Amino acid sequence: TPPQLDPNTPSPIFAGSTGGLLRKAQVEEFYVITWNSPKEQIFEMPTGGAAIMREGPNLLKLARKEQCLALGTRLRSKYKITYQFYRVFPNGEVQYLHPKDGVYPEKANPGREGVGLNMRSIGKNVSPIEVKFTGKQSYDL
Amino acid sequence: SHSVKIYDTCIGCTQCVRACPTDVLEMIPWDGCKAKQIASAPRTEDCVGCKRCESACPTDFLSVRVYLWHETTRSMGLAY
Amino acid sequence: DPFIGSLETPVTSSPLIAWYLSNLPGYRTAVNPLLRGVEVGLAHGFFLVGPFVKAGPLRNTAYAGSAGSLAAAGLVVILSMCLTIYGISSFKEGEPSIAPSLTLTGRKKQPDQLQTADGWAKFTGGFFFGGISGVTWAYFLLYV
Amino acid sequence: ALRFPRFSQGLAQDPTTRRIWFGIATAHDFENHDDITEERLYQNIFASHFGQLAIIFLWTSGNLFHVAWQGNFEAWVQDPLHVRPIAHAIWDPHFGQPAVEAFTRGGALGPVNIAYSGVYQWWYTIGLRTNGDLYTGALFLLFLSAISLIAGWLHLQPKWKPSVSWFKNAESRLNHHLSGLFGVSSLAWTGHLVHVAIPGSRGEYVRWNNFLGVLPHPQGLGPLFTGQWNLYAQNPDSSSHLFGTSQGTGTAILTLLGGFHPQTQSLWLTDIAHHHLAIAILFLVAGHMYRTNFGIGHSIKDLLEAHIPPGGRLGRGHRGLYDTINNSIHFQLGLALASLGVITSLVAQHMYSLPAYAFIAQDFTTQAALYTHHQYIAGFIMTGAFAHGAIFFIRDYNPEQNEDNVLARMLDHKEAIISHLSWASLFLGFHTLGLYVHNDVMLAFGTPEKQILIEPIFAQWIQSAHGKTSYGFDVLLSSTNSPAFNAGRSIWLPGWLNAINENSNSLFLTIGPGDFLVHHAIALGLHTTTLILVKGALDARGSKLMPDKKDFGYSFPCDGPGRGGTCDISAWDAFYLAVFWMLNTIGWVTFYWHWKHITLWQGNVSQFNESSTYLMGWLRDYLWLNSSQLINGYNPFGMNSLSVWAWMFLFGHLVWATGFMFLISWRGYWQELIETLAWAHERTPLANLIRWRDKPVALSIVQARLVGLAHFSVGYIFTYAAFLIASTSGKFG
Amino acid sequence: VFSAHFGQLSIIFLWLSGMYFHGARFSNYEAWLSDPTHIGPSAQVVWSIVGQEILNGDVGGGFRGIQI
Amino acid sequence: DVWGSISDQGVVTHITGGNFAQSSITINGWLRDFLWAQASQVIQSYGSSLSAYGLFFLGAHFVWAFSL
Amino acid sequence: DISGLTPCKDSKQFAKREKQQIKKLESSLKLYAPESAPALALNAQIEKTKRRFDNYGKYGLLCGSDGLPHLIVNGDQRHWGEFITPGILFLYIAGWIGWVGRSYLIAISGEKKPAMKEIIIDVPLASRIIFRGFIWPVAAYREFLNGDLIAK
Ligand code: CLA
Ligand code: CLA
Ligand code: CLA
Ligand code: CLA
Ligand code: CLA
Ligand SMILES: CC1=C(/C=C/C(C)=C/C=C/C(C)=C/C=C/C=C(C)/C=C/C=C(C)/C=C/C2=C(C)CCCC2(C)C)C(C)(C)CCC1
Ligand code: SF4
Ligand code: SF4
Repeated sequence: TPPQLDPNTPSPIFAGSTGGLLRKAQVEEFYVITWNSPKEQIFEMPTGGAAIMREGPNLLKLARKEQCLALGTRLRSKYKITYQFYRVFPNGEVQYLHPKDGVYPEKANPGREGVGLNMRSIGKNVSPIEVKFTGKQSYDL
Repeated sequence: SHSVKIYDTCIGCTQCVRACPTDVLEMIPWDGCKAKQIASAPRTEDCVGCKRCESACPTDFLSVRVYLWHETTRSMGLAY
Repeated sequence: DPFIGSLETPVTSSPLIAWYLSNLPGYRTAVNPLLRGVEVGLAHGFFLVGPFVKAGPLRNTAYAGSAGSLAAAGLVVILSMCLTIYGISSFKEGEPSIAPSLTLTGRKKQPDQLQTADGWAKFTGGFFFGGISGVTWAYFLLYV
Repeated sequence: ALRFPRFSQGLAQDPTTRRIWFGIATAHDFENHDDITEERLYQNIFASHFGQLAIIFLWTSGNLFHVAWQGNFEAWVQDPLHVRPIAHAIWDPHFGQPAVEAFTRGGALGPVNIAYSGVYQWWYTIGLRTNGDLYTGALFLLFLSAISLIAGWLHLQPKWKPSVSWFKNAESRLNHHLSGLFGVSSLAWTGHLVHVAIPGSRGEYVRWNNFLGVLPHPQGLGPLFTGQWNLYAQNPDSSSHLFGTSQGTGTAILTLLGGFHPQTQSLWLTDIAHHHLAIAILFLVAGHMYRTNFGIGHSIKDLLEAHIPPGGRLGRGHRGLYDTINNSIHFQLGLALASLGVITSLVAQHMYSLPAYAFIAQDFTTQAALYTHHQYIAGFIMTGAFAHGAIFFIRDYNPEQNEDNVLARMLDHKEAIISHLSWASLFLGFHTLGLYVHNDVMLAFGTPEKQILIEPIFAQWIQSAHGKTSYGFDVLLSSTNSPAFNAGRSIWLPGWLNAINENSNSLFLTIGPGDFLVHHAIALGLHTTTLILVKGALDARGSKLMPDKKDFGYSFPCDGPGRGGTCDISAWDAFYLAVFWMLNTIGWVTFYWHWKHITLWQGNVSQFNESSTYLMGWLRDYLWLNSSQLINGYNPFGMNSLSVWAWMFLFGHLVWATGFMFLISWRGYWQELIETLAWAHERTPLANLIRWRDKPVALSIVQARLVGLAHFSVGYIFTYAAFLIASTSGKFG
Repeated sequence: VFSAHFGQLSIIFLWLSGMYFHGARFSNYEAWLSDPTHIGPSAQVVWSIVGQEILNGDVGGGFRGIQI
Repeated sequence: DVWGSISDQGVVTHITGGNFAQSSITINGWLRDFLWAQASQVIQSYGSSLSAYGLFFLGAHFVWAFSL
Repeated sequence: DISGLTPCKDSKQFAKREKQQIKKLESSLKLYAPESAPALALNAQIEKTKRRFDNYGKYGLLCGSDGLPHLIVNGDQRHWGEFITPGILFLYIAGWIGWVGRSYLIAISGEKKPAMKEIIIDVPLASRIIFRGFIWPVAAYREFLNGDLIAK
């Protein structure tokens, strides 16, 4: 799938709180989650309190990926809404984060490369004495 | 970043992929099981170490293993 | 911005509070740090002189106040040390200032030079000089 | 690689504060530093050994110098029984006038501390009588420390750097350590005792400037070479001898009298010299067993391999053990720690029943302090032995090379060992607690005659077998006519029986029903601690709850909430849990010893004989009764010299309680609190100009457990030391 | 919830009835009434099986029992 | 400061003689004049009608340690 | 006699302790009226104390120096009743209990869900099993000889 863009999406109606962004967002990174709602309704923010999502496209800024994924999974489970989130850097780079292939990870998709596979039982790992004085680890072999 | 490894005893029940809170694991086609699929952990750098994938795994011993390793801002769960 | 971790309250955002805090020597961006540090040290030493002479171990004898004054001066020295190292581990020789660049309205403004090696060094020197001067003035006014 | 932990990049990359906390914690784990080899590890160990030797020598030199400069050794040597030794002076700007006037003790002109270490008697016994001797000793020890540092620096250099093949030469090292380290040192000590200490005991002075013109024996070296050794045991010191004077002395230098010197209540110096001579001869003879470059001797590998019983009841026997021991250093550390702990416990048990220093038996506080110190040290060492054994199992064990040898069979049947240890512990604890509760209830209801009191007949019989006539049996040495008695009567029993049959000394004190329960409690504590440590060591590589424990390492927090929850699953947690039991057992032993000895010294032994059979007697007649003088160190009216101890008492309590904070409350609460505090610091004006460089985070799990254990141990030790010293020194009896 | 409340009320009433019965039968209330200052209240009497009879103290008024 | 006894003359003698105002300002005073001084009765109650209390004073202690 | 112990009838501290106990009881006895029930209870207590001391003197125990009886667990034939016989009785009772429990467990192991039988005991089967423990040593010895005691 080709990554999308989020040029000028508006934001939900919130009154403000103390659970928002901090110095890390200005210094290190933050995250942006965008979705589409068919009607105006009230949802619960991960940072505390309740907000109202405008009908149409909605955009939100958060601090960590866990909050974004929790909000997205709540939206999918309760409202049946498609969502996607990116990560934003101080220099202006925007990196597409949620589904990279265009399909959800729980669904098998052809053309996916396998990482971290060991073709043996968990009890076939070598003893730590065999890998001593080397930079490798037993489970890495 | 912690280390997540997958062994060949997996039966492709997709519980670990659903349990992950940071979208680390996904599913790929495979050949040596009835379900014809197997899990993988590409986005290793986003792991926090909650070990929910190990909590949801039916096997004699877990086919997904998490080993704690060098910590950073992402793995420490810091928002400030 | 409702999504920033801060709230707007009458105490945190009032014309009187804003004016009073912006007129404090620690927030004057245009002024070079030495003149601000001198005032800060003067005020801090003048305040610090009192409790040592009023609750010191020798507070009942005739030496009391004099001894207390000395103690106050010693504290200032320690505080000056606690400043100097804080500069050395924070600001490098060639890096620019790290202060915010734009104001609340959005206008671009020159960043403060206090968050710089030379600026912090000037601030610490002025603080030391002002603290010593304030301690001496307080002692002279109290026991002459 | 660029931050403070230069030996670990992984710990140097993270931005939190734990990078500091762990940086101190892993500085001595040479096997964890990246890019490590065997050569570097061995050389670093060698340099650390040299540094430790230098530190020990510097500490001893400092003690000697302070005793010489601010002590009263010259005043103490004249009247040992009526002078309090002085350790060092006190300078304190916080002292008030009453404290200055109350802390002046002895002949000093200012505040001083009384030395309970017991070095005054040790230095007086060996022949030191002046401050110049102490100054010379301090100078020599400083020179030795400098030499040790120089040697360490020299052997850290490339040209003089040894190789790994040098560090693995077991036979040569064993020969050299058995011959020169243990035998030659004992021979030199015997020479010192004959040449300097004994003449000093008889009123003569022998020093560096006149030791070549004085003959230790009038006969000379003739009898030794010719053969008539008995000439060296002709004229022993008389029973009217006064230490340090020429009244009623003798000329013999090696005897086997036995017993104690009457005036000093200590062992004879000639006996000590004779013992050292015999020990040195035995070690010199026995240090020739193993093979070296001369083509004669034994090979340890063949000795181990040749010991396999026919019939296969022991598996393959001892095959492959030589390589396992030689390649792994944790095995060697565990063996050395076990041996050192046993030796320390033996020293603690021996130095109080057979004192070797003059006028130390009449100094009660020194005896109690030394016993408690050595027993606690031995307990800690014994715990460390099992800890390093578990580390060895985790790291340096190879299942393939150790196939079906004794180690494999040990790992084969851990379940039986654990089950039997658990059975023994349960049995002992159940029955000891039941008997104690029954006796307590019987005393509470007012009918003491219904108590269950059982005599320790076995120990009494053993005591009677040594020549004690307080029970009635006549066995072996007690009977007048017997092979043992007739064989030994001519030489050592005439003094041994006299020493053992006196009631003043602590040699084989009388025992009754009150010691039975305490001994069984000690056995229960030993069994439970051994069970904990053995389970931790054996279950290190894996179990049913986690069959891949060896992959994670020696120390790791947990394995998550899955499978019902797995907390404290590692072996580090097993050592952590056994530390508490070690402390409790040592506390019980010290309580028993202190109460028995304080009742013996106070002149009444019926109090312990009667009140030690129930726990209310322990609570009322030992702690509450003896704390009255300690808690009165400072009162609203005034204070005395005990005040400091009282302060320390309270201090210890506080630390103990603080440990509980780290031992119950866990991490998430504090992490949320830290997040809230960080927000509060960021939002405030005039304080957001100052910003941190490392992000503050709460402590880890293992780190918090370690901190809690350290607080617990510090509070325990400080509180007991303060109570013991204050109670024993308030009465001086 | 309603049924649990009713059961709790029944238990409380049983406890009160037991306290009143103990006050009525095994007590020195009548002796304490005349001289309240010099007599200690007592409403429990211990059996004489094992040797626990020492728990029957001299509360006063010609009675032996546990002071309440 | 409150409880005590009165003689016929009119003087009042308190149980602990009014030592609260000078001994309760330090932790050592709390440990010595309250915990140590007032625990004499509980540990010396063996063989009397209060002995049961003393037994409890031990038993609870055990339970506390067990909790650890 | 043994380990410097005195027979309890000869010792004087035993009689002294009896005198102290009797005096302590009579001190409280003197308060109440002769016809009052507390006087009868205290007289019964005094009689019980005297009988207990007489029995302790008769049984031949050895009081120590403090005047309290001591127990000998050596195995001396003169003191077998203090430890050895109660030990044999306790061993018999414990073997009975253990054999009954193991027999019930083996009996209920056959069914499909023994857990429901453990949480809800069945009374007829347990009643049948219980009385077989009267002959537990013989059955245990025979099972050990056959080889049915230890699982394989
Ligand atoms: C005969 C010559 C010789 C001698 C004297 C030594 C001696 C020593 N070697 Mg060895 N060594 C030798 C040959 C020799 N070596 C050879 C040929 C090799 C090559 C194979 C080695 C290989 C070697 C290595 C690789 C190392 C040593 C180390 C050491 C030191 C051990 C630490 C210590 O001080 O123990 C002190 C020991 C004792 C005091 C002896 C008695 C101990 C018992 C337990 C005490 C008895 C108690 C008694 C009552 C004392 C009372 C005290 C008093 C206050 C009352 C010590 C200096 C180690 C070291 O520390 O290096 C600096 C080290 O790492 N050695
Ligand atoms: C004979 C010497 C000896 C030696 C050379 C070693 C060697 C080793 N030990 Mg072993 N050990 C020993 C004895 C010894 N041990 C004993 C006696 C015990 C029982 C207590 C242990 C128990 C033990 C454990 C539990 C562990 C080791 C481990 C290790 C290794 C890591 C070292 C380290 O990280 O420390 C550096 C540590 C510190 C500098 C920080 C802790 C310092 C403590 C908390 C100080 C106490 C505070 C102080 C007293 C407060 C004073 C306050 C004042 C009021 C009094 C190292 C190879 C570790 C391992 O993993 O090995 C692979 C490990 O986990 N050891
Ligand atoms: C003083 C309190 C205390 C006590 C009594 C115990 C007791 C015990 N510990 Mg624990 N422990 C404690 C504190 C304590 N611990 C602490 C502070 C720690 C540090 C974390 C540990 C850590 C620890 C470890 C690591 C281990 C133990 C083990 C044991 C057992 C040892 C075997 C034995 O002695 O059985 C004697 C049995 C008893 C004294 C238990 C009490 C019996 C009661 C009084 C009888 C019940 C009768 C009565 C009718 C009650 C009815 C209740 C009512 C509601 C009806 C035993 C259960 C060991 C083990 O489990 O061995 C199998 C073991 O491995 N303990
Ligand atoms: C269960 C383990 C056990 C353990 C670890 C200890 C431990 C100890 N005992 Mg104790 N003891 C035990 C059980 C135990 N005892 C029993 C069952 C009795 C009989 C009442 C005694 C009676 C006893 C005496 C009289 C003395 C000690 C003393 C000691 C110490 C020295 C060792 C000794 O003398 O060997 C004695 C070792 C044993 C007898 C081994 C017993 C092991 C078996 C398996 C116990 C169960 C057997 C069973 C009940 C017997 C048959 C029943 C019978 C009626 C037919 C040591 C602290 C001595 C001491 O130093 O006191 C200061 C001492 O004087 N013990
Ligand atoms: C059914 C009978 C039963 C039997 C035959 C055994 C047998 C045994 N136990 Mg086990 N055990 C039982 C129940 C039983 N246990 C229960 C209920 C518990 C939980 C409290 C335990 C917990 C346990 C521990 C912690 C240990 C043993 C150990 C042992 C062994 C040594 C004996 C001993 O130390 O006793 C110890 C006895 C106890 C701690 C209590 C058991 C007694 C209970 C109260 C009665 C069981 C009766 C049962 C309710 C009868 C129902 C049948 C009826 C319906 C017809 C031995 C194999 C020890 C070992 O491992 O040795 C190798 C040991 O460490 N057992
Ligand atoms: C974990 C581990 C470990 C460790 C271990 C340990 C730590 C142990 C200990 C142990 C011990 C700690 C032991 C002890 C022992 C002892 C003994 C064995 C003793 C004996 C004795 C005797 C025999 C005596 C005798 C006698 C008598 C009685 C008297 C006189 C005479 C005579 C001498 C004869 C190791 C490293 C190996 C490795 C593996 C694992
Ligand atoms: S430990 Fe947690 S974050 Fe890491 S892969 Fe498993 S479920 Fe995902
Ligand atoms: S939970 Fe375990 S078995 Fe199921 S898909 Fe994941 S790794 Fe495979």
